[PDB]
Amino acid sequence: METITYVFIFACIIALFFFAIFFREPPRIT
Amino acid sequence: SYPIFTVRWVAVHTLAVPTIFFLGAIAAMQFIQR
Amino acid sequence: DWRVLVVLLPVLLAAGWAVRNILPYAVKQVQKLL
Amino acid sequence: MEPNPNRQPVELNRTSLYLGLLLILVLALLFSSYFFN
Amino acid sequence: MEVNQLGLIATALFVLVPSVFLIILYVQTESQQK
Amino acid sequence: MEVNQLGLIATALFVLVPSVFLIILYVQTESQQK
Amino acid sequence: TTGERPFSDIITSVRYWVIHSITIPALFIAGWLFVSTGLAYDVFGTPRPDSYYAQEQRSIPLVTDRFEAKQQVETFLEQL
Amino acid sequence: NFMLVFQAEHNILMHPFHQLGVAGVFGGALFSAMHGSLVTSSLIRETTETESANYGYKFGQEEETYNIVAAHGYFGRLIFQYASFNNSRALHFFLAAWPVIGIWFTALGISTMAFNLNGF
Amino acid sequence: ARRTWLGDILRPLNSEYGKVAPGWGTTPLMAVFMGLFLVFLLIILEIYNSTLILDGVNVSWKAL
Amino acid sequence: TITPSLKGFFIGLLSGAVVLGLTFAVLIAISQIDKVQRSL
Amino acid sequence: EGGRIPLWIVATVAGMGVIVIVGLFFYGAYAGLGSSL
Amino acid sequence: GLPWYRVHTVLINDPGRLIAAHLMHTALVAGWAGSMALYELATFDPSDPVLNPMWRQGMFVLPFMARLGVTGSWSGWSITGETGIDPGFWSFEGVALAHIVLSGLLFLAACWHWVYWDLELFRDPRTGEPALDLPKMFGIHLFLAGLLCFGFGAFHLTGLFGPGMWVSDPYGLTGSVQPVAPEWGPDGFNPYNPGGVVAHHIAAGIVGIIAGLFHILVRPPQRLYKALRMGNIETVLSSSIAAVFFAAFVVAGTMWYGSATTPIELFGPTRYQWDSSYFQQEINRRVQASLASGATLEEAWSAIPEKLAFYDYIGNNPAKGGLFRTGPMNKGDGIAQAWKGHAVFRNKEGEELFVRRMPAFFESFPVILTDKNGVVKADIPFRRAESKYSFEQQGVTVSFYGGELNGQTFTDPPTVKSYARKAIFGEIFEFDTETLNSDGIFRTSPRGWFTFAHAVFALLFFFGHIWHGARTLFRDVFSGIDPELSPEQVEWGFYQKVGDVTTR
Amino acid sequence: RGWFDILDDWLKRDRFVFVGWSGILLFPCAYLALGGWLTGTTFVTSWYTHGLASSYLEGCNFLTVAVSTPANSMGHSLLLLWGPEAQGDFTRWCQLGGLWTFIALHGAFGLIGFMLRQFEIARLVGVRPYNAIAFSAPIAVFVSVFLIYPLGQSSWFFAPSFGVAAIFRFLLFFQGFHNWTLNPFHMMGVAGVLGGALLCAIHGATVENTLFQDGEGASTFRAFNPTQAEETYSMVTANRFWSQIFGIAFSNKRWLHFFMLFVPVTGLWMSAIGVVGLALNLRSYDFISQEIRAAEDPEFETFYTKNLLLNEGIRAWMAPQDQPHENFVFPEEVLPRGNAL
Ligand code: CLA
Ligand code: CLA
Ligand code: CLA
Ligand SMILES: CC1=C(/C=C/C(C)=C/C=C/C(C)=C/C=C/C=C(C)/C=C/C=C(C)/C=C/C2=C(C)CCCC2(C)C)C(C)(C)CCC1
Ligand SMILES: CC1=C(/C=C/C(C)=C/C=C/C(C)=C/C=C/C=C(C)/C=C/C=C(C)/C=C/C2=C(C)CCCC2(C)C)C(C)(C)CCC1
Ligand SMILES: CCCCCCCS[C@@H]1O[C@H](CO)[C@@H](O)[C@H](O)[C@H]1O
Ligand SMILES: [Ca+2]
Ligand SMILES: [Fe+2]
Ligand SMILES: [Mg+2]
Repeated sequence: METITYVFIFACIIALFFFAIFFREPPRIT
Repeated sequence: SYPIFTVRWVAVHTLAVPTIFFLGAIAAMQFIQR
Repeated sequence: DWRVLVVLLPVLLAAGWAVRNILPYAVKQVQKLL
Repeated sequence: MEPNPNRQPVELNRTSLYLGLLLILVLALLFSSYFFN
Repeated sequence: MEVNQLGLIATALFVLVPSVFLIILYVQTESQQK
Repeated sequence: MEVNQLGLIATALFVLVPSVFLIILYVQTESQQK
Repeated sequence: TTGERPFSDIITSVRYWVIHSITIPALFIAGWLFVSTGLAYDVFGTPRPDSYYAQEQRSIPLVTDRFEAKQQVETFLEQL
Repeated sequence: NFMLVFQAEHNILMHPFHQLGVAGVFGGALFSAMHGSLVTSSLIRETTETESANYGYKFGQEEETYNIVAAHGYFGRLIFQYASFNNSRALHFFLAAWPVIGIWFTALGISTMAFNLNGF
Repeated sequence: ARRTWLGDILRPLNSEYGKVAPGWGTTPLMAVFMGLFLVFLLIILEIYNSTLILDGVNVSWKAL
Repeated sequence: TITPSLKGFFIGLLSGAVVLGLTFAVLIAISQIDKVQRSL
Repeated sequence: EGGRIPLWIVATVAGMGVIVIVGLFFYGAYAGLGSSL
Repeated sequence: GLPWYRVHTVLINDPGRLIAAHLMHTALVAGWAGSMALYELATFDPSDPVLNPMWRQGMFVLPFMARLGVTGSWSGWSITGETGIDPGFWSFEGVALAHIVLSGLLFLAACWHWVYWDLELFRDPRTGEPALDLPKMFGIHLFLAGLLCFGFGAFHLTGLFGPGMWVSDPYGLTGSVQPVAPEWGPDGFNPYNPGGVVAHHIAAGIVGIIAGLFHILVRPPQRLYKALRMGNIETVLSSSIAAVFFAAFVVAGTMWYGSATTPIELFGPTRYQWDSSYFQQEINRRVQASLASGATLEEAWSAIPEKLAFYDYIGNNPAKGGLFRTGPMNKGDGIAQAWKGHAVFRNKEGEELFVRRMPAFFESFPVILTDKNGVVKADIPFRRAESKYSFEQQGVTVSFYGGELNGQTFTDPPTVKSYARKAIFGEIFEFDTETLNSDGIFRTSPRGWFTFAHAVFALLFFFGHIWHGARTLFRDVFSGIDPELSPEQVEWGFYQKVGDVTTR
Repeated sequence: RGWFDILDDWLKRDRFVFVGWSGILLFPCAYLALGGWLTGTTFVTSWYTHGLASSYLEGCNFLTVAVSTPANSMGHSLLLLWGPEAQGDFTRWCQLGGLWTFIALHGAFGLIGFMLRQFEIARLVGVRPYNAIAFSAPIAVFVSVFLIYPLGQSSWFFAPSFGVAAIFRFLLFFQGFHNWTLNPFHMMGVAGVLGGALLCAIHGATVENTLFQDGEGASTFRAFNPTQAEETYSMVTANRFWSQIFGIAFSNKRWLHFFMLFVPVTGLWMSAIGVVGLALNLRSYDFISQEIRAAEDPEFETFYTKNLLLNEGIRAWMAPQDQPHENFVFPEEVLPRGNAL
């Protein structure tokens, strides 16, 4: 149960990295 | 032309005057033997 | 202690050798501010 | 009722969402060992 | 391992409650008129 | 009483996950342009 | 730009050095003598090299009493 | 474990290159907070009180977004005038060099205690 | 805005927003009370700290 | 009675009042001698 | 008044004085008190 | 829109909804108190105030109810160990119920004030703008606080109309709720004198009444109104936060050092009573007095109350816990059952030996035994090959006086060593470790947990003070500095006085 | 007009060293804290409080001098010069450790004065007071470590002593007795300090390597004017570089500089909370599940159990000289040691 919890949180962070890079708000010059 | 005794003058000497006294003390210490 | 007068006599003569060489601007600049 | 003039809309932009989720998840990764003890 | 039996729910709610707070706020920002 | 040790987190997530889904949908409806 | 005389003016002037060729060495020598006369030891209560221990006892004179600590260091010092 | 055994075997705390490392990261953290606070302190008013001030800067705008003369006027009076940077290029070079040099030296500390030249 | 029975009774208690006494007013008296209060806090701190030790005042569980 | 430490407390109180009083007396005097100049 | 002693000479002499006094302190690390001997 | 960390600023210009939010906060806090008390009543074992008092059981609000005179349950027990008591309505359960009902009523009032926010009372009569006259509000509230403070001291604490407060002997053996008369001499400022608590509330209350009247009747000086921005409710937030972090540091301090308002039968002993061997000295005094009166050693030690021996044990020291070692102290060493008696160690020559006690700093500690002059006579070695002081070499035995093991002597080295290991903790007790599946690792008491939370919150509230004081005094630049900021105001030499354009 | 306003005028004169109302608190307290440290490290022993030499006069060097804490028997005495311990005797006061509380307390009030200076100058110049707000982190550290920690312990003796090697001893004490590296509040402190140093380096390097060519010199510092309206470096190019290198990049300069304050300030505040816990010995010392397993299974070993053995060595080998008031005598057969060493 503890191992599942640690790996789950880690996996969410890796997923977050993916969205934060490839699905970021695009920088736009105004 | 310029004033000579200022707040700056006081601040400079509150630090510089003991610093020289202390350096003379610590220089003397280098010659103390047990 | 006699050493107190031995230690401070240098500082005593230094403060006297610097007032007598700046006194024409110590009481002077004091009299200009008033 | 007459409307309250002090209401204001609230916002959380996408970068703030990502920053906040990172903070929470990393804080969880950090404190979880101590919660399990 | 003999871990704290509340550690799982403590960790789960520690993640979920503030994460959900942020998701609610983000989604209702996106749905505001552009 | 010797209850199932996962009963608490099961019940908490059973409540939390679908309630949060509804709250997200409701709040982002309210924030839409009227 | 606050009105005081620039430091570069001061420390390149002969008058500055006339004064401070006297005052800086006087202070240095006074500090030297504060140590060389032994006065520093007595002002601050710092043991001289022969005054940390008595000849037979090899125990630290540690203060163990808060309100008569002053008198206790006096006793430890009379034991030298 | 690595840090504790390293201290036992090299007295790294008493090594001047690790002390430079500490000056590097304490100072880097200090200067990050200092620089962050001075720029933030002098942001030019572009928003109302119900907006994040961050919306007062637009990505790629040509005008600078804070008043460095105001920031220098503050910091130069906090210490004294000539202890404060008025040149943004000098300031940012200093921000780069201080932690980088400190970390170079602490890396060299580990890399030379690797050959057992140890702390004082 | 809505008037209520209770609100009308309380109205004079919330009617002087912004009203001030001229100049420094009672600031000097206030400073005296602040100074006395600083000395009071210093007294009770030093009693608790055993820096100030008073006859009949044994700061211990024993002899309460 | 006035214990030794109460006497000491009074000495510290008086010493602090003297430091503050002399400090402010000197600052007030200097501020009066060397006033800022303002246009009328 | 100011300027008669060039600043580069003041800097050189002062810097040399710093080296001398610090050098004296390093000498003392090897002699007398604190030398371990 | 508003960033997430500013959502509550919508209340700044809305006195009615600010009151509603304050009512809701108050409802939540009162609901916590009621909930916490019910949880504690559902878990508290009242059967043994000697070796299983509230502070061994992780009780946090129970001691606060007991401190002010709530000591009985509707089910018939009292926290001093009585049976068949009638507390009336104000039992622990009645207090909890009262807080739950109060919580519901505050919740309903919050609803009303949120809906009916636009009351004429909240509008300045001249401008029609929302406006609170904070200087006069302060006088009204200070007067009320003074009346309540005075009444608490003069009626409740004195027992004149109320129950009094918890008081005890210097060793926390016979604590109970008693009327307390005010102490009007200098010993009133002794933190350990309860009469000073009474005198404080009488005198500070009267001062609050007088100052409250002053603040109702006299307007702020213009110079202070302007300097402290007394038209801005955030100035009150700043100075109120400051007063609160001061009070929080004070209650953290008096909890850790002990005072008349943090008694050891409610919160447990202090770390300093272990540091100074406070209870060991009194135990030895009583034993020596018994011996001088002709008692035998078994009789002298059998006369020691188990409650007194239990305080002389490091498992009750609040500086022995851990930040993530959760729950009651009973979860660690166990539920204390009985004193085993006083262990006297002797070597083969018959000299009495003393186990060196563990200081609070040490998670672990060796076993070393000295004679009465501190000379080492035995120990438990780590390396054995050069051991000189082992219990086997020195013939160490242990005899017990008083408690369960009174009159018994052990000579088997493993048994003697096991008791020596316990003696580093002080007096030796039998524990039930099964009921709670106790893990044998020390935890702190409510004294420790209270002190930790309040020192931490106090330090955090220092930031809140700094933050809201800054917001108050710098409100004009909250969104940034003047876009046309005169470079002459920040460059040197233009103005004689920094930031004053009238100075050239 | 009015002596208060006249005094306010003089305090706020634009001069080489700004004074202000805050200066009345700051300058005497800062000068005395620094002067006390220089005085003690030059001339004052720790023989009677610690059994240690600690001054240049006794033969120490810059790394080993200190103004050491008072003896444990002093408790938390303010140790005022006129107090009941020293009774006005300056020499005895130094021997009792009075310079430690002198420096700690004047230092505390000087830090207050300095943060008031930050507020006062920000108000006079017209800037927002974020520099003062950031300085709350140094204050939180100083107060938690030099005041709250010893106040939770038995006496000032266990506060840090004011010296280089003395502070190193404090670090190793916290490892061996508190397992302070295991504490998640210290870990957040480390992340904020190293993260702040990282932000300092990367931002300074990024600005210096996205500069616009605003002059002809190969040395580029002269091509900046403090009064210029234009950014001196390209945020757009900097943003693309880091986006392509690291995956994300700043796009908002105001957020960037706030974040540079937030990270180290928050880290120091977190470390202070952990130290408040250690004032009460409320440590992150152990993982209970680790200990239950290791106690039952003598083949189970982790880096966590390895570090506790090191801690046990620290306590047994350092306590007799580090805690002289305890009069520890540990016969060498009881000292924990591995094989041979
Ligand atoms: C002042 C607050 C306070 C204090 C001092 C206590 C004290 C106590 N409680 Mg009570 N309690 C409280 C409030 C408090 N409680 C509240 C608000 C609730 C509702 C949740 C409870 C519900 C409760 C229950 C159900 C129980 C207790 C119990 C106890 C006892 C054991 C405590 C323990 O193990 O803590 C452990 C403490 C910790 C592990 C510390 C947690 C530190 C956190 C996680 C740090 C978070 C850091 C943060 C994420 C950092 C952000 C960084 C970011 C800003 C960058 C102890 C007497 C126990 C008991 O024995 O009952 C009889 C018990 O069973 N309490
Ligand atoms: C009486 C206490 C008090 C009150 C009434 C306020 C009120 C306010 N604060 Mg201040 N503040 C305080 C103490 C207080 N503060 C303390 C102790 C700190 C240091 C921690 C601060 C640091 C602070 C900052 C840095 C800021 C404010 C801001 C504000 C304003 C917006 C608040 C908001 O919308 O948050 C919304 C909060 C959320 C949506 C969620 C917060 C979640 C927290 C972090 C985690 C869990 C909290 C938990 C439920 C709390 C239990 C509390 C209990 C233990 C005490 C509001 C005027 C903001 C401001 O000035 O706006 C202009 C702002 O930027 N406050
Ligand atoms: C602003 C500058 C400042 C501040 C904040 C401090 C603060 C401190 N000093 Mg330091 N000191 C200073 C400047 C300062 N000092 C200077 C310039 C010197 C060189 C002379 C010293 C030399 C010094 C020494 C040698 C020592 C200290 C010590 C101390 C500590 C104890 C002080 C004390 O108890 O005073 C108590 C006195 C006051 C608080 C004065 C208050 C006056 C009140 C407010 C007036 C009351 C009047 C009343 C209200 C009128 C009512 C009238 C009505 C009835 C009509 C404290 C940390 C002691 C220390 O650090 O020990 C470890 C110590 O031994 N100081
Ligand atoms: C309506 C109504 C009613 C009812 C009421 C009720 C039923 C109430 C309840 C209430 C309640 C029942 C409440 C509760 C509350 C609680 C709370 C408010 C809590 C909080 C908590 C917190 C905040 C925590 C925090 C934390 C954590 C979680 C972890 C550790 C750390 C800390 C401590 C921070 C009646 C019928 C009477 C009548 C009228 C109407
Ligand atoms: C405590 C006290 C007090 C006060 C005192 C004072 C205020 C003092 C001051 C003092 C001082 C003020 C001193 C000074 C000193 C200084 C010194 C001793 C210095 C040294 C330096 C050096 C050695 C340098 C080094 C270096 C560096 C740092 C870097 C660069 C390079 C080199 C290496 C050069 C009183 C009486 C109030 C009261 C009683 C107590
Ligand atoms: C030879 C080992 C057995 C001899 C008695 C051991 C000391 S006493 C022993 O200690 C345990 C730990 O505290 C307690 O849980 C238990 O109640 C108690 O009997
Ligand atoms: Ca079990
Ligand atoms: Fe920047
Ligand atoms: Mg030498």
